Amino acid sequence: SMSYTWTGALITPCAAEESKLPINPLSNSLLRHHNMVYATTSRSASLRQKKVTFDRLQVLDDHYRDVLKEMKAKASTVKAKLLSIEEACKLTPPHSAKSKFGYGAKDVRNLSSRAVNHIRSVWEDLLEDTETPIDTTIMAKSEVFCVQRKPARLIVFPDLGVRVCEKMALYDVVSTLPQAVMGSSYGFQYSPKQRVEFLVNTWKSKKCPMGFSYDTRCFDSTVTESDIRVEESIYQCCDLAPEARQAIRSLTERLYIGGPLTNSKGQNCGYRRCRASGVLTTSCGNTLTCYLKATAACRAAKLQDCTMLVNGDDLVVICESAGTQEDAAALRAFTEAMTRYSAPPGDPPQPEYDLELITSCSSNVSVAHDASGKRVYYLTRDPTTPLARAAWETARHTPINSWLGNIIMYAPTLWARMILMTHFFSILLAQEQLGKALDCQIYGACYSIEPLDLPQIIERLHGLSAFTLHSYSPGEINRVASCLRKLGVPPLRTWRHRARSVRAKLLSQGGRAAICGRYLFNWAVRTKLKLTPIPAASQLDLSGWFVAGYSGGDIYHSLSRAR
Ligand SMILES: *c1nc2ccccc2cc1Cn1c(C(=O)O)c(-c2ccc[nH]c2=O)c2cc(C)c(F)cc21
Repeated sequence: SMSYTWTGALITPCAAEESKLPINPLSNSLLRHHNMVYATTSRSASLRQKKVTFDRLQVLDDHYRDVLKEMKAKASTVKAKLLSIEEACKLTPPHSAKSKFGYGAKDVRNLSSRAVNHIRSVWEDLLEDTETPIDTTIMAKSEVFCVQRKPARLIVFPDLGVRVCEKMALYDVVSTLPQAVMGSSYGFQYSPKQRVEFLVNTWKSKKCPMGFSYDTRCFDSTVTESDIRVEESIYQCCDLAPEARQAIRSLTERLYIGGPLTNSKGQNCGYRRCRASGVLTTSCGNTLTCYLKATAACRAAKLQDCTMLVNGDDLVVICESAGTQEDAAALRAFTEAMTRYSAPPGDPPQPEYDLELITSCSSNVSVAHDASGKRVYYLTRDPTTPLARAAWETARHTPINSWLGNIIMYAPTLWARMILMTHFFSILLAQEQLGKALDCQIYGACYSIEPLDLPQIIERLHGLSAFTLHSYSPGEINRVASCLRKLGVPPLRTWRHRARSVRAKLLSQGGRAAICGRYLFNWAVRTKLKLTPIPAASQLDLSGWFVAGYSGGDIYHSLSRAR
C-alpha cells in the first residue's frame, strides 16, 4: 500500500516561520557565516511529501518468523503497569501542544477538571470503540542545519487527550519491553560512556572484526501495516491490565497503523498507512522493527557472530569477518534481505575494518588521553549541526536547547568543551542566568536542567576524565578546525582566551559557579586545580535518563511540583 495519499490541501504553518539565522551580536560571536545557517519550514513540505510517498512491497520469510518468535518469547516475561491519569499527566511537557478540546499542557499538569474529564472521556472511547480512525495533525518540522538544502521533515501527532491516554496504556511497556526483548543490543539503556564501552568491547571481542552502519531510507515510510500489527503482537505478550490490553488494541488499529491527516487550518490533508513520528510507540516500535528485520537479514546473509546496536532506525552491526570478498557479498545479501522486508537502504552499506571509521547514532569512537596520559575512548561527531543550532539558540529563544543536551552528551569532546561551554557560560554569567533551569532533550525525553549542575552531571555520565582529556586525535582536531573555517567560527585560540576570562569570573563567584570554573575550564589553564569526585555526583537521581528512547513521544522526565 501507499505510505501516504494526499487530497491536495497544503501542509500549513500555524504562525510566521523563520528560515534565516538572525544577524545578532551574540550569535555572531560564535559563528560569522550566518547565511550558511537555515531552518526548515512548511515552504519545502511538498518536496518532503514526494520523497516519503511510495508503495511498499514486503515479503516475509522463515528467518523473519523465527526471529519474531524469539522476540515474543522474551516479551512474554514482561509485566506492564497501567499508569493512572495523574501519573500520565505528570509525564506531559509543560509546552506540549494544547488540545483542541479547550485546555493545554499546563491544565493537564495541574490536573484541571476540564483536562482530567476530557482525558477520561478519551480513555473510555478507546475502550469502547475499536475502529474509528483517530485524527492527527501533520506539520512541517522546524530544524536548523548548515548548507551542504534539506526539505522539512513532517511530524504527525494526535490530540493532547489521546497522548495522555497513550502514556496510561503504554508508557511502562515502551520503557521496559525493549531491553527485555533486545538485551544488550538496545541502544537506549546506555549512557554515552556505556555506549562507547559496549562498542569498544564488542569490536575487540571479535577474532577479526568487520562492522557496518545500515541507513534505511525514510524509515517511518517503510513501516507497513503488518509491521505495526507485528509490533502490537510483541506488546500483547506482556501481562497487562484488561483496559491496557483493549487500549493497545484500539490504539493500534485507530492510530498506530494509520489514519487521516489534518493540517493546521483543519483541512483534510491525506491519509497515512505508515509510522507516525509523533506517537508514544514510535521509538520503541522503530527499534523493535529495525532489530527484527536486521536480525533476520543477518541470518539470510550468513553474517557470522553478529552483535547489533539499535536506536530507533539507527543500526550498527559488528561481526566476525569471513574475508574481504566474502564480507562484501554478505553485506549485499543483508541489503537484499532488508529490502525484501521493506527496509531498503539510503546510502549502500560498506564493510569497515576500523571501529573509528563507523558512524552510528551520528557519532564515532575517538581516542584522547587523560591527565596520566592513558587512553580514553569517547564518542564524538562532526560539530557542524551542533554549532549551527547553538548559534540559532543564541539569537532566538527556543523550546529545546540543543546546546545544553550537546554539552551533556558530548562533554568529553574538544568542541563541546572549548566552544559550547565557553560560549554559553560567558553569556549566561553576564546575564545572571547560570542557575536558571533550561529545557533540553536526552534520548527524546525532556529535562529541565540548571547549567550550574553540569559538573556533577558530566562526572556521572562520563567520569572525571571528561575534565582532563587532551592529546585529541589528529583526525578529530582536523574535523573541528575545518568546521570552524567553514562556518566562520573564531579559531580555538580565541576560545581559549574567552574560556580563561569566564573561568576567572566563575571562580570569583564561589559556590556552584566556582565548581564550574574548576572542573569545566581546567583545560584552559596550565596551573591545574585539583579535581576530586564532586559530592553532588553520587547523590544525582539519574533514574530514567538511560532506560529507553522517547523521540516524538511527548515525554517529560523532570519532577512534578506537589499541589
Ligand atoms: C542516536 N541515533 C538515533 C537515530 C534515530 C532515532 C533515534 C536515535 C537515537 C540516538 C541516541 N542518541 C541521542 C538522541 O538524541 O537520542 C543523543 C543525543 C545527542 C544530543 C542531545 N541529546 C541526545 O539524546 C546521543 C548522543 C550520543 C553520544 C550517542 F551515542 C547517542 C545519542
